[PDB]
Parts: sequence; structure tokens; C-alpha cells
Amino acid sequence: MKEYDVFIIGSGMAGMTIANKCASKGLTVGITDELPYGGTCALRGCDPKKVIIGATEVRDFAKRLKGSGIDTIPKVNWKDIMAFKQSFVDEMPPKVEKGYKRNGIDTFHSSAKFLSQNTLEIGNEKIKAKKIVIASGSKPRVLEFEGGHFAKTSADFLNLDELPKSLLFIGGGYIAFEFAHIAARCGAEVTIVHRGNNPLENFEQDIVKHLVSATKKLGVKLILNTDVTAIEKADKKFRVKGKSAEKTEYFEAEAVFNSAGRPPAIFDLELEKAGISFTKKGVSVNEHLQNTSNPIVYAAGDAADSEGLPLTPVAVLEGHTVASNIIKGNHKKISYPPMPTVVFTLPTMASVGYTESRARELNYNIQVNYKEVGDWFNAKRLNVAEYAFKTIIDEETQTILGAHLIGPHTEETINLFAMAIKTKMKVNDIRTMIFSYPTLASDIPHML
Amino acid sequence: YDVFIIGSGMAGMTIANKCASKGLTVGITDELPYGGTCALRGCDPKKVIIGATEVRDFAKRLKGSGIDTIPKVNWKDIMAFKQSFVDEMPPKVEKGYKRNGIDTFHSSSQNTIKAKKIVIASGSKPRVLEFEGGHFAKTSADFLNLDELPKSLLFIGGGYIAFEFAHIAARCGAEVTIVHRGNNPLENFEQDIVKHLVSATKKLGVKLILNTDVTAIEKADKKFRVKGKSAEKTEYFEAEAVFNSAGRPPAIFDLELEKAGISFTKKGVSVNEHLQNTSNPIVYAAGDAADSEGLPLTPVAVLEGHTVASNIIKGNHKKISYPPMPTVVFTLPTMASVGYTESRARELNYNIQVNYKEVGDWFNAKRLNVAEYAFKTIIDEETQTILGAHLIGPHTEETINLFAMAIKTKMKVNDIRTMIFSYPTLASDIPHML
Ligand SMILES: Cc1cc2nc3c(=O)[nH]c(=O)nc-3n(C[C@H](O)[C@H](O)[C@H](O)COP(=O)(O)OP(=O)(O)OC[C@H]3O[C@@H](n4cnc5c(N)ncnc54)[C@H](O)[C@@H]3O)c2cc1C
Ligand SMILES: Cc1cc2nc3c(=O)[nH]c(=O)nc-3n(C[C@H](O)[C@H](O)[C@H](O)COP(=O)(O)OP(=O)(O)OC[C@H]3O[C@@H](n4cnc5c(N)ncnc54)[C@H](O)[C@@H]3O)c2cc1C
Repeated sequence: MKEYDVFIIGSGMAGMTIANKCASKGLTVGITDELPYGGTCALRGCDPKKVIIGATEVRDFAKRLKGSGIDTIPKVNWKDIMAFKQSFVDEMPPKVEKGYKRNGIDTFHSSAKFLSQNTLEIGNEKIKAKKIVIASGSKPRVLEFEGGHFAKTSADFLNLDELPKSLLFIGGGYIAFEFAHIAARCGAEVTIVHRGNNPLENFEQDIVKHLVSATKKLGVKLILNTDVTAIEKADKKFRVKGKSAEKTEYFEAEAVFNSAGRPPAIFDLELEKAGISFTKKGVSVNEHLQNTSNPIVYAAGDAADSEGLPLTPVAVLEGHTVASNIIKGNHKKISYPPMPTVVFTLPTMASVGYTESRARELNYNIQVNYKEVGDWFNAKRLNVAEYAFKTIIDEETQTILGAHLIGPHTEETINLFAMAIKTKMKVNDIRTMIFSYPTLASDIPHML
Repeated sequence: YDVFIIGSGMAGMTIANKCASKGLTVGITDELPYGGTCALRGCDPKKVIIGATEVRDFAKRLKGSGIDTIPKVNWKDIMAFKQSFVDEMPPKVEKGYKRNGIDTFHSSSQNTIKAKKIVIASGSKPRVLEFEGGHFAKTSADFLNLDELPKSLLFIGGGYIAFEFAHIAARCGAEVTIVHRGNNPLENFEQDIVKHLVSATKKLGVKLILNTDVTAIEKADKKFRVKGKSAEKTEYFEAEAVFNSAGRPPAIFDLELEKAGISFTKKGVSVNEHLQNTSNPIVYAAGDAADSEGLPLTPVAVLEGHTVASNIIKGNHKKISYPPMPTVVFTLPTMASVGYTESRARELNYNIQVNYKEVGDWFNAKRLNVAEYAFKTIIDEETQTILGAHLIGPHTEETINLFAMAIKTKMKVNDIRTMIFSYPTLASDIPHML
């Protein structure tokens, strides 16, 4: 058969990071992906989404200054932005292929299961390897209710030839809200059906409520405390059944979307046939991101049950660590800096570090600064109605435990709270800092 | 009075409000409405107007790529929008001053009303241009008060305001000229970066005239003819309005400084480490009015305020300390800098590593269809910390502050590389720049 130094399942951010890193320290590298090389982020995730959001920002901005110095609000041309998006998606796989060829990396284009501890079924073949890496990331949750198969994926949303006239999103996290915001701004009826009491349960609700507000003003119907129990095909539309505490509601839309959590993409690998430990949260890893059982097996990114948030940069960070323990031997212990996250709605919400309740749960002595500040210059000049913050400061050290933002540019500003946390910067050293002005960053000293 | 303050600017307001809260008697005077250059005739009103232009600019980068129509700026309606900001501010300063037992006065020897300690916070004024016809040239405040936009505009200058205003006017549909005396525009800034703003500014339909001294302005009908001499010719330039964009001397030359023995230069009131005058020790200065190590920025005016306020309140216990002072040119694309230029870090004999790159191909420049994206970082080799960073492209006005925090925190290069940033964002390009 073929022996390999490293064999990697999936050429995503974690797969690319290890493949490139190991191949340039001389090792023989075999990588396989069932889909074109790139990963969820580059082809069907963050990048394509952010491109699309581009044109909506133009529309949103023109709308905000209407009759305040702008007369015509542009309508988004759905056709042209998909093509623009596509030029980014189409270029990335050949770009990762070009690099794999220039690095002595064997490209395989087939799915992968374990046959044994150190062997894999790649199409027909039977590739053994010295160290094997699981970097499969996560997949859409299979909806286990009558009609579940009618619910299109996130990938399908980003590949729409035409924008449907109405869209329902089954979910209550970041994807449901980002895709609702895009759909509505491009001129469709949108509904969001979420099973929980609170949308974006993970985020500080004193921030989330302002996003719910903006989301209603946009013409997006938020349905809470509802389990979808069916999807039926009524002509070329869909009739969605939802059950709440007593009553039953039906909802019609030209397209229904699966916006649920994403389980780790590890359940079809025949893990058990290789003695590899796993949970419902993904591949079980130790402090070296080495499997807790089979020590030839490493995992990184969404496919690993780590303390890492399911974020592109985390997948890279975990990538550098796995590749290091492979190339040199188990020396490096994974260390997480702050993990800032963004919901790419307009207005954006951003969060880094602990929530109020999380910091109390950990018995930290805290100070809380929450403030709605829509009347601050930065919100008023851009005519953005929702601007609010919540900062969590440790009373003992006078450092930041966490920051939670909604308003203009929070996706950027959240990174200054990230750096303040990582550098253990005292609250008074941020207050007396000089920022460029007028800028959103320059409001940070007023948030403390 | 305990404290008497000349000018309710950012420095004036800061010292006034700070002293008044500790139980001191406070007297302040301006001459114009209370607020200062930034709030009423500077940064604030300028940023409001730039908003409308960002819409037009953005709806045009994505022209044919998801946007079909490019909106025209309504000069009247954004003036009105700008004016609502400016008009509501001075009554808001009264409400603060009155709610703290501060005496408001609205008029222009050693300590002559007399008071125990006196503060000079007069800020800066437009340079009086002293050539035949200099008076025709309107102030930058007048640009921000224009009822109507002229059809052509000429800017005498090579600094941030000349370019910021040229960008606005061009985007609003006007033929625009910059006449600069110097060899290079924006001389203080890294030229490896400035050259990219030059490129974009010409692509905008702006004529940049270099190495030219303006010798006259002549007013024929509702036009003006500007005369300009180089090493060769005396080229002439015609425009419905000419603007004074030349540099702002400190606003102290008409206060009769010599009548109080108070040290000054042409660069402003001479101050010590306490921001107390090097001669008269009853006199403190803050802002554009002080010849301090502080750049002429709003936040510097505030920082200098809090030091003067503290030395006055408890006695001379605090020596002014400057953090990194990031500055921005609010053109599109924006230009940003903080800390040392390459040549300045060499002048202080730092052993330096320099990272430059033009990166208009990177995802963040490419997805926004911004052609100009470049950076230049200056790293001290010994400590592996950032001495300076210099940026042009999308969001540099926001991103430059991360370089500021990195410098203040003596953050090692490798810890910026290992940081996790929100993605996709402009901030997440920082570790690639390093
Ligand atoms: C719509 C969407 C938007 C997102 N937006 C953001 C955002 O803005 N910011 C952010 O930080 N994160 C975002 N994320 C998350 C981000 O995409 C992931 O955290 C990151 O891409 C995980 O990368 P990975 O390397 O772990 O997996 P991926 O990068 O997805 O790579 C896994 C690869 O494995 C392949 N594969 C899977 N199973 C097998 C198998 N059995 N055999 C062979 N190949 C297999 C897949 O085809 C895929 O190419 C988003 C995700 C989605 C879905
Ligand atoms: C067009 C422009 C754009 C700018 N943009 C920016 C920017 O984007 N970012 C930034 O950080 N900085 C910017 N600045 C700089 C900023 O305006 C100043 O640094 C800031 O105003 C400093 O405040 P100050 O207290 O020193 O002066 P000011 O607040 O300007 O001065 C206070 C007041 O003193 C008054 N005064 C003058 N003489 C007398 C007198 N004899 N008696 C009584 N009162 C008097 C004046 O009327 C003035 O209103 C800009 C400046 C201009 C002109």
C-alpha cells in the first residue's frame, strides 16, 4: 500500500494549516476532501457571506441618510452579487491545489472512513499513515421530522440563482439572523422560527434585545418557543408546521432553510473501527489535541471537542498546535487567547470574554457597565438607532473579563477589547489612552 | 476666581468641568459659541459630511457587482444634517457649565478680571496669508458652512485638511485643485504610503500641483485667478472659491503675551513638564495653544487638560505623559499612522526591522473593490515591539488604534501573531503585517 508521514481528513483551515506546515518540514503529506479544497469558511461560509453583506451595507447606509444627504436608496442586484461572490469561491480551490503541488502534497478527492487504527478507505485505496489528522469540521444537523429533507442548507443560501420571494430560517443563532438580514435587505419576506425562549441564547440578552428590535424594524417576523414538526410541498412553495405551548401555526414560504446547530462531521468516519474516543461534541482530545485513546490520531477545529469556539481562527490556532506535536513530538499544549465572535447582522453584534452571568458562575468579584447610547455622536452621525455596550471588569485586578457590543463597526472594535484582555491592560490605562477621533474605537474609554 | 480659562474648547471644557466638581470657583470665556474648533468648525462637522460621500464611494466600488445606481450627494440636506449637530452643541455646554456653578462669559500684566491661576486654551487660528489677495481665500470653517457647493474649488495646502476637503468636494461633483508649496504632499507621513493616496486622489479627478508658491489671488466677476510660481513658470488657476488650507498657527499672537512676561515661540506658549509656563508660574496652557510634545489632536487637547486641571487642583504633582498619538487623514481611502516613521526611528538610532507591502490583492481590499491597500510597520529588533505603523485602505481610522494599544502595552510581535481576531474583519490582517 501507500505509507504517509501525515494523512489529513479534510482540507479546511485546520487541514490546510497542518498540510502546508508539515509538508515544508519535509514530511510526506496525503490530504483528502469529499468536496473541493478550501473549507467551510472559504467556499460556503464566512468569505462568501461577507462579500454578499457588502452590497446590503451600501443599501443600509443610503437608507440611513435618506433625506439627510442621499436621495436614491440602491436596490441590491441579487444576480450580479452572486457572480461577484462566485469569482471568490471559484478561485480558492485551484489556489489551494497550486500550493499543494508546490509542496509535495498528494491530493485525494474522495470521502474517508477508518478501516483500522492506521488505515483509511480513500475511494478504492487503502492508505496507511504514521500520524492521521481529523479536520472534517462540522456538517448541517439532519432535521429528524416529517419533511426535514426539504430544508435547504447554509451552502444552498450562498448559491441561490434567484432570491426567493419569502424565506423561513429554522434556527435562532448567528446564521439565521445574518441570512434573515441579507434576504430582507435584498427585498424578500423573511421569518425566523426558533425553539427557544431567547434568540442567540449564548450572547448577553441586554445586547441581543437591540438586535431583535432592529430585526423587527427590517420586516423580519421572529417566531420564538416553536418546534417545527413538519414541512409539506404545497405547489412550488412549502407549508411549515410549528407547535408552541398549546397552539399550532402554519407558515408559507418559497424556500425553508436549516439554520440549526452544526454537529461535528465525525459520525461517518467509522471512528469505533480505530479505537478513537469521541462524544456528541466531536473527537475527544487531550491538552496536545491528541486523541485520548489512539495516539496516532490528532483533531483540530469544529471536528474536535476542544475549549475552542467554532471559529476560523481557532481552527488555525489548533492547526499550528497539532502540526507542532506531529513534526517535533508532544511538546506544545494548546493555549487560547480571547476568542472574539461577531454576528454579521446590521447593526453587527460582537462579544469577547465572559458574560455577566458566566463571570458570577465562576465567583469573580465584578463591575458591570451596561449602557444604551443611541444618542452618542457615532450612532447619530451614521443614523444607526441601536448602539449599546456591556463591559465586565474584575474588581480585584481592574482588568476586563469581557465586552459585548451592538452598533456601527463592533466587528472591528471588539478586537480592541480582545487585545486589552490578552495584555491585562488596567481599566485606567485604556481610559487615558489616545485614540484616533472621530472613530468608534474612541468610544471605548467611555464604556468603562 | 480660583481658575479663569480663555476658550471653551476641548481643553477649556475639560479643565473647567474637572475643577468645578472639586468645589473651586470657575470663570470661563470664549467669543464664539461654546464647543471649540473640533465640535463646531472641525472634526465633528467634517465627519458628518464625509458620511454621505462614503455612501456614494461604496455604491460605485460595487457598481456592476451588486449595485446598479450610484447616489448623488445632496449638498443642501447634509449641510442641514451637519448644522443640527453644530447648533445643538453650544446650548449643551451651557447646561453643563450652569449645572456646576461655572460663570459663562462670551467676550474675547502678570495676572490681569484677575484670578489666582489662569489657563490659555485658545487653540489655533487659520494662518493669515500675507500676499496680494490673501484675504479672498476662505477659512476651512467656511467650507463647512457653504450654502451651495461651488463648481470648482482650489486648496492652498499639502496637509490633512486640504486633502480631506478635496475628497469631499470631488465626490460631491466639483472640479478640484490642490496647490502645494512643498516637494511632497503630507510631508510628515511615510511617503511609501502617501503615494497610494496621491494615486487614488488623481483617479478621483483632482489636480495635485507640487513645488508651487501662491503669490496672488485676483477676483474677476464670480471667479478667482490664483497665480503660482515654480522653478520655471508662473502658471495661473481659475475657481469659484479658493480655500486657506495652509497650516494653523497657535491662537496667542493677539493676547499681548509680552504684557505678562509669558515665554512663547511661533509654535505656541512655551511650557515645562507640568504644562506651566517656563516664565510666569500663575499661567498654564493646553491644546493647539501650547508648544507641547503633543500632536495637534482633540484627544491630546483633553489629555493636556486633565494634567493642567490636576496641578491646579492639588498643586504641581503631575508631569504630562503622552501615550501613542494615532492620527488619521479622513480621505477615501483613509490614511492612518501612529508612532515613528522609518526615518524618525533611524534618527533616534533604534535598530529597526521594516515591513512594507502593497496588498490591493488581499480579500479585504478585493471584496470592497478598494484598489489602495498598503501598510508599513516599524519594529525595534531588540525588544521585538512595534515602534510605528502606517496604513492606507479600508477602516484604517479604526485599525490604527490596535497598533496604538500594541505600542502602549509593549506587546511582543509574536503575541500579536498568536492573537485571535474577529474574522472576516480588517483587524484580522494585522498579524500578516508584522
Ligand atoms: C455559513 C457559515 C458562516 C460562518 N461564518 C463564520 C464567520 O464569520 N467567522 C468565523 O470565524 N467562523 C465562521 N464560520 C465557522 C467557520 O467556517 C468554521 O469554524 C471553520 O471553517 C472550521 O474549519 P475546519 O477546518 O474545522 O472545517 P472546514 O474548514 O469546514 O473543513 C472541513 C473539510 O472537511 C471535509 N470533510 C468533512 N467530512 C469529511 C469526510 N468524512 N471525508 C473527507 N472530507 C471530509 C469538508 O468537505 C471540508 O472541506 C461559519 C460557518 C458557516 C457554516
Ligand atoms: C478642519 C479641522 C479638522 C480637524 N480634524 C481633526 C480630526 O479629525 N481629528 C482630530 O483629532 N483633530 C482634528 N482637528 C484638530 C482639533 O480641532 C483641535 O486639535 C482641537 O480643537 C483642540 O482643542 P483646543 O482646546 O486646543 O482648541 P479649540 O477648542 O479649537 O479652541 C477653543 C476656542 O478658543 C476660542 N478663542 C480663540 N481666541 C480666543 C480669545 N482671544 N479669547 C477667547 N476665546 C478665544 C476659539 O474661538 C475656539 O473656539 C481638526 C481641526 C480642524 C481645523
